[PDB]
Amino acid sequence: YRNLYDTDNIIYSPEGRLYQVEYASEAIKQGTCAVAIKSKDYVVVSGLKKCISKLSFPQEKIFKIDDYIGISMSGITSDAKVLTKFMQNECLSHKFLYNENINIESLVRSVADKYQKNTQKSSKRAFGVGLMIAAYHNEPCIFETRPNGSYFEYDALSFGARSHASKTYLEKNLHLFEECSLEELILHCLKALKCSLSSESELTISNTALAVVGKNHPWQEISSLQLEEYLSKVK
Amino acid sequence: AGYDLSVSTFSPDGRLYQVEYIYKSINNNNTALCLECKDGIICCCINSNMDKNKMIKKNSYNRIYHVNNNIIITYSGFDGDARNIIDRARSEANTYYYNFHTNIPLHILVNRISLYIHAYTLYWHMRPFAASIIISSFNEKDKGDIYCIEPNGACYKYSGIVIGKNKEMFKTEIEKKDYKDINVRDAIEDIYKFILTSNNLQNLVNFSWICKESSYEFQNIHEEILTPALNKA
Amino acid sequence: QKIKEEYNKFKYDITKQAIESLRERIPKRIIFFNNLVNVNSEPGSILNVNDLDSHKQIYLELEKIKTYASELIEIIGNIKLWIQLNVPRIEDGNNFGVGIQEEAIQELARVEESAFNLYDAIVKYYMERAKISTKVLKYPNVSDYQEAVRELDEKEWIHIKITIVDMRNNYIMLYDLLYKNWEKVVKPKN
Amino acid sequence: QKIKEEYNKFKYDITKQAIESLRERIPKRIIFFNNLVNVNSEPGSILNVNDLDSHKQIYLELEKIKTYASELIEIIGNIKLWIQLNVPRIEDGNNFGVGIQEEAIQELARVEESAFNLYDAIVKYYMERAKISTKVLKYPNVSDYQEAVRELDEKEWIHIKITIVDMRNNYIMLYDLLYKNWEKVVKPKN
Amino acid sequence: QKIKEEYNKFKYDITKQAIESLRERIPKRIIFFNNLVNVNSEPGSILNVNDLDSHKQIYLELEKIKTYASELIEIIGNIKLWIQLNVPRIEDGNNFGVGIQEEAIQELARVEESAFNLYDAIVKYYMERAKISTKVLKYPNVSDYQEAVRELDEKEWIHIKITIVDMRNNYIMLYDLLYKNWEKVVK
Amino acid sequence: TVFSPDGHLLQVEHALEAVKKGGCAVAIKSSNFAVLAVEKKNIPKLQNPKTTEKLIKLDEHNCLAFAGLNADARVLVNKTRLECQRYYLNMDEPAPVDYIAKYVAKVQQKFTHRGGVRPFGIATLIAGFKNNKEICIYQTEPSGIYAAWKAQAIGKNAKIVQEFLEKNYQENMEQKDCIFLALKAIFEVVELSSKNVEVALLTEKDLTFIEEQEINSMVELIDQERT
Amino acid sequence: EYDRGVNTFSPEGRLFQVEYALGAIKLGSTAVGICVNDGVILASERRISSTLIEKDSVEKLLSIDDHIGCAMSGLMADARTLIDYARVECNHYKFIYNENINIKSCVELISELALDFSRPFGVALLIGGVDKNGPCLWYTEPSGTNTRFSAASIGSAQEGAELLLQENYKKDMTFEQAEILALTVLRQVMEDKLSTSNVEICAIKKSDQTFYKYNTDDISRIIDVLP
Repeated sequence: YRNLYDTDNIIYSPEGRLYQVEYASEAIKQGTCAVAIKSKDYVVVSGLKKCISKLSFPQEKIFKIDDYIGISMSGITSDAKVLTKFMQNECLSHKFLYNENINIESLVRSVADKYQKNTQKSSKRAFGVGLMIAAYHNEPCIFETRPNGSYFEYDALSFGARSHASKTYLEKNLHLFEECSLEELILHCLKALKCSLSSESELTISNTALAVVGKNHPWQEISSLQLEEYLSKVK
Repeated sequence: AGYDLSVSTFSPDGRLYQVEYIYKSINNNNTALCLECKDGIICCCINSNMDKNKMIKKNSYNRIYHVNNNIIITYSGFDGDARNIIDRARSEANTYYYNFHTNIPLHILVNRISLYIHAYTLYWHMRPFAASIIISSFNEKDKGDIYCIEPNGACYKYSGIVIGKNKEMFKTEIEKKDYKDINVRDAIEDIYKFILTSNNLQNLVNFSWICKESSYEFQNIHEEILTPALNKA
Repeated sequence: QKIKEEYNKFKYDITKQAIESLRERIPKRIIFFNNLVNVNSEPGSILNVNDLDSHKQIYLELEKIKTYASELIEIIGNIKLWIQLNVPRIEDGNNFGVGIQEEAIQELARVEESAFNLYDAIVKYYMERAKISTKVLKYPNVSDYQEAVRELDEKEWIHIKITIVDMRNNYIMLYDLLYKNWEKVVKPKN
Repeated sequence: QKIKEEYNKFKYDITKQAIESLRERIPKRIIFFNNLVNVNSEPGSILNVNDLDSHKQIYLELEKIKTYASELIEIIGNIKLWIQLNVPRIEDGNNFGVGIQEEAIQELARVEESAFNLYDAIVKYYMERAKISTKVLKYPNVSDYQEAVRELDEKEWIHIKITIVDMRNNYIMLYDLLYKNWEKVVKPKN
Repeated sequence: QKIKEEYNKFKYDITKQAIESLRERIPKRIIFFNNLVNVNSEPGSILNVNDLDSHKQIYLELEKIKTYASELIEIIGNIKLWIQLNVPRIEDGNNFGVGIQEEAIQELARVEESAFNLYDAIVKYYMERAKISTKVLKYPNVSDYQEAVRELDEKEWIHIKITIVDMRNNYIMLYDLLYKNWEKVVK
Repeated sequence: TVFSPDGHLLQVEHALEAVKKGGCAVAIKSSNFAVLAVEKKNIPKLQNPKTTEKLIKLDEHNCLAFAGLNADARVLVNKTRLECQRYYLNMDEPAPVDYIAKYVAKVQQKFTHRGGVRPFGIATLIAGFKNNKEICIYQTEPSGIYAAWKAQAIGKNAKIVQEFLEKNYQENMEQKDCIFLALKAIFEVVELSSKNVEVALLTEKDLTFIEEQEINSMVELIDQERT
Repeated sequence: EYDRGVNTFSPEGRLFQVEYALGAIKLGSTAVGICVNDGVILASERRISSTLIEKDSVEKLLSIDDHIGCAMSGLMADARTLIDYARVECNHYKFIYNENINIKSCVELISELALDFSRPFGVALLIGGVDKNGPCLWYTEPSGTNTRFSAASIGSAQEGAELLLQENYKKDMTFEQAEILALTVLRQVMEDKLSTSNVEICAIKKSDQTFYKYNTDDISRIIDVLP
């Protein structure tokens, strides 16, 4: 427990861990909550903005890559706008060098190496961020990355301050696959935020960004005049 | 105490750390398995990380990569630092195909991948790799050959090898048969019996054999060959 | 199996006592000792010798001290052990929270050991005063021995009250410290 | 919920007393002690023994010291405690302001420790003179014992005045330090 | 607000006394002690016992010692306090000068503690000497007790003069230290 | 050059203390001219010229008087004259003082920001001309900041000499009145001898110096003023 | 502590050099920017040393383009680098494309200069303009995190000036209710008196869309009200 194996990206600990990368995987827990549900043919994303001050407008959490690929960062912002631009340029170039859409599984492999090639060197540090790539190509899939190069084609995710409270809500909810119910799927995803929202506080009055993407749906950002009629007024 | 920080520094007895600590990392992540059979080569992967996630798909975390038609490669350890070697493993097969118009033989691919893994254990600016790669194939006139390239080179040719959190337990169970006996079909039952002994009824494993006289090429199991799994013996 | 049940029961019963002490036992005593030595008091109204007439009055004050000292050791001893039982397996690096736990043990052991030393100090009072009293009996006209008796009681009277202040100040600093560092005391590594 | 109210009221009650003490209680005492040992005196005109005749004269001066010492412990104890209650949760890095807080408590504890030991030291004065005086009564012709009684009181006379200047001097060294570092003691993590 | 005026006046009033000491009070005392123990004296001509006659001679000499000690504590005490009030606000970086200040504080406090302990040490001399003298009356044939009394005076006389040298030497090293680094103690 | 926990710098705060151990220089603006004055001390009986350390020219209408590391000034000046003429070749106009001061301050700012480069330990004050016939005495710093003063002083004890300029600086002085203002600042330099000051009167786009016999007739007035 | 590295992660999951750089924006002069439905007002605070510093030669409201005005704070020696970089990438955008640069597409590139994979920039800007989609006011940080503020304030006194804006802001405010608010908050958090040469405010209306620095003659039109 001499803690000498803690300030470099090259030194390995005697237990086998790499503590400089493990600190970045812990940096995604200090971000706002987010959750994405995968239906049979639709994919939603419930991003919670971080309204810092009273006068300041809330920060943006949900972004866009193409018409069908949309991400939602959860971590520091300085390493999110760089990974978004070094994803969009790897997306529009595929629609320019070729003409079909970019294969979502072949896109994430080019983003995982943006983490991996940024870790092995010593002058460069690991990306402290956690992406949630939500896309639909032929089948709706919800991919996600990590500071360490690792992929898991999920079905229901969570990243955030109270991510464990929303994780438990999806652990006991496996009835999202069979019945799609687009009008009710966003109710489940919005419930995932409300069940883990700042120790019994409301903060859902047009402060939680939503996005839906599916079969004939492009990356439609849910308008501010549509998520508060009944989507935010269920219980 | 002071001689184990960088990788370009030796120890007074003669050993070398920071390439030694990696062995405690590949022996703690999800294990692997690959062993010779009289009909072909059959790999495996035991992703023992259920409890933490439980939300991923059924067969979404696959770890049986291949460079081309008949050479299977698995991992052990860091999933990021192991995919980077696969790109060097795939690009080595393509460079050999451009310059020589032939499939790359295994006794020259495992050497060109060894001088890539080992080359990172020399520069002080870069960190060494964190993966144990299993490389194998099955020729038509010759039997299989599994190369377990560990970190710090050492491309040793094994015949049955496991690398992970139970690298010493399956070796006491693989020796229960020579395996240069009964075919790759019935060997699956013997493999699945080993996993339950050393951990419940979950479909997290994902193996892939190379030969069942199926043009001697790489393929997954099937969804119908996993079903007759003897859950008792 | 009998040993296995009693041990797990033991860890649970302690955990209850630690929370019970922080939610009730320690705050009740905070207000209690504060009601005896109010922070809002004007200077000199607490630490004086104005109400001072063997010294039967001092005896009664020490009896109260012994009650306060006994109950503190029992509560702090169990709360400290509870933090010790919550230290994770020793690992290299990322043990800042273990450092917090050690820091917490350091502050808890310091206050407990300090209060523990009062028991030795009270014995010193009676032994030293009796020895001086023998000298007063042997040499009754050297007035400095009698002045020493007067001054001895006034010193101990002040020390008793400073001890109560030390009680008061330790209880609030300990409760506030655990409150501020609560997330790292329970989950030092998550 | 009543305890939750009573505790929050207490943290507020300290803060009031601390600011009140720095703006009124502490400056008034600085000027007070200064009038007893004026800085403009020529060297040797203060620390002498010309007006020095049990020693009834030393008792009255010692009595004033105990009043000054009592009020000091009460005032210093609450201001020090107030700074202690304002130290934030321990974190890695960006705790330069916490370093100021830690350094200040050490200095604050030093002055408190210095004043606290005077009560025991005065007992030592009577103890040493009484032992030697007994020898003078038993052996009235060994003249060095008679010189020793005179010098011990004269020693305390010198030490008493040095004690009074140190009181004055500790207050100013304490006040200027807290004033200069006032912004980091209240808001240390920005 | 009335105290605030008096307080700023107090901070002003200190500064005057400090400068006065460096230009007059400290150099004059350097020469004073030097006239008692000249550096050009031949070895053994200072630390001797030729001029040594209760011991009334030692008695008269301690009164001078207490005088020398009193003026030292008073002068150094104000100088020590003055440098303490000149320490800047604690800030990160550019506090090399507080380190300079610490060296001054360390040496100033060291000399004061040494001189302060003389008052306790002189009381210790008389207590042990009186006790041994009582034993001589009780045990008149043990000759070493009489030799011990004689030797004690010879020891104390030597200790007295080296103490005066230590006084002299402390004044010069202190004056020399502040003078050379004068620009950094003030600014 | 790495940040500190309080937010300040280290080498930028250290190099700023290096210019304090340098000779005093002072430049005073006027209506249509700007008389400069630099005070330097040498060793007698040797060191033949004045070494022309300060009052360096940069163009036909520029004048720079450094303060600080005497060895590091040549690199900043030779990297200034290289840009004082590169501008003339790319804009066909003589380099105004607004661009030179923005350039000299950029060279020092480019060094404290780079990795593994010691910051410049000098602080110059440029006194040139703008696009029109306006004089603007600028003043750089080792940190990179700069401001167009009207009277400024740098070097050893740059605070009391700067304080004296605030006491008697009028709007538009005359020729001899503006020289006497800068020549009244010899209180900082010991012995006030004429072998220490070296004034230079920059006027109407024609830089000229002042002979040693003229400063004697002006420094002798200080003897009747120091009583 | 782990501040020896230029970019190393903490056990609690945060940076260190970036965290230390945040403690450098609370030392310069204060500033305050207020956004309305038809413009944006940026009120700065001049903290000139003496009468030697020439007025208008030093300022805190640098312009990025003709339609984007911004304030600054922190290390002013390093604030003229991002602004000099914003003055290039914005005019480079006006050459490739032809419309005025949007603030969101300008603040995101000015925050992209905080890449260290040199030491990070200790500058806190207050970019605000009327590019498109109505007037906007942004506030960047040394960490690169940008937020859209309706009425922000940076500088030394930004702790008392932030909540003071929350106690007087109105969504339907006008320029007369904004210019009054942009100066009534500066009189509170101030060490001097708000004279005609202590504020250098500027406003960018929505009608003409061009910035306009308020001279000393028009500054008396607002400071005479004093509600």
